[PDB]
Amino acid sequence: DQEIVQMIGTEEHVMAAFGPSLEECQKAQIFTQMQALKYIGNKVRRQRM
Amino acid sequence: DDPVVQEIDVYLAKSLAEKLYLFQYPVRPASMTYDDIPHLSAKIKP
Amino acid sequence: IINIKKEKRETDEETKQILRMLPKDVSVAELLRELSLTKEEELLFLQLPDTLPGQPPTQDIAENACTLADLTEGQVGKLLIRKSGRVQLLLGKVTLDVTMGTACSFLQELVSVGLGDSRTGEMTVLGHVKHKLVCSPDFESLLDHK
Amino acid sequence: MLLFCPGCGNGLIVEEGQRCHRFACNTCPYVHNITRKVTNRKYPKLKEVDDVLG
Ligand SMILES: [Zn+2]
Repeated sequence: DQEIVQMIGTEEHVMAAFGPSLEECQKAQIFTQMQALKYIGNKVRRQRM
Repeated sequence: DDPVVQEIDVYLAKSLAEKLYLFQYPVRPASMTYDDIPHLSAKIKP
Repeated sequence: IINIKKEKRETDEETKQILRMLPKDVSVAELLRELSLTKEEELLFLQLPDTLPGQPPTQDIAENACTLADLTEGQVGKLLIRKSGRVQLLLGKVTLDVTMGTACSFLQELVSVGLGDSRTGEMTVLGHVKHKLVCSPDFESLLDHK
Repeated sequence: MLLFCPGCGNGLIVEEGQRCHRFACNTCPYVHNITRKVTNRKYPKLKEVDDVLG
């Protein structure tokens, strides 16, 4: 998450605005690439079989 | 604007041309280093 | 509490969130304080252009790219510091200019990974990298020359 | 403020241990006990005293 915040910006208002997104991400158990890819695939619908 | 001072020479070395790697930690500030952290192993591929 | 493992602030230049109680430099003043103010050696990381103003010496060619892997050892160029802050690199007939790169604040360790044996090798931490330089061709002079 | 673990870089939350309140990460056993007071002011913009028009 530190790398993500550094990529977004280091300004105080930037971190204050991006805080809720980090909190919502930490609410779920998504912490690795595999978990995030599985969560995304769960939100994927087949192009009609 | 003439080169008044600091006429530094530039040399070239080929001893570690194939053995020099650059490791940068994007999440570790330069203040804290891994000098005191005991390392155990390093896996690598040529 | 341990003093070398405190929490780090988001700003890498201002990680000192809790205490026990930077102006943008220039290459000329950088080298001046590196040599006049102190005598300790420093490890730098400069970015050279894709093609150097030379020819691969007996490298079996074509006007291809000429990098440091083709040049030999010895003196290859001089570093000139002119007035008003000009920092040039005379690499022969042409002269490039050296500017300060992106001011990195994260840890950069220059190490030597030497595979002496096909089964066991040695990793040698040579030092730490703090400043980054950028060398660029002085295109204005190359254009007004011919 | 927003704090991150030096170990893995994930966000640190504030919890209560067995002795004192501490910052902790949800993906590593890294913790950090609080010794002195820690504050994070924001200084919100004051409702400027509007003036009468006309
Ligand atoms: Zn952590």
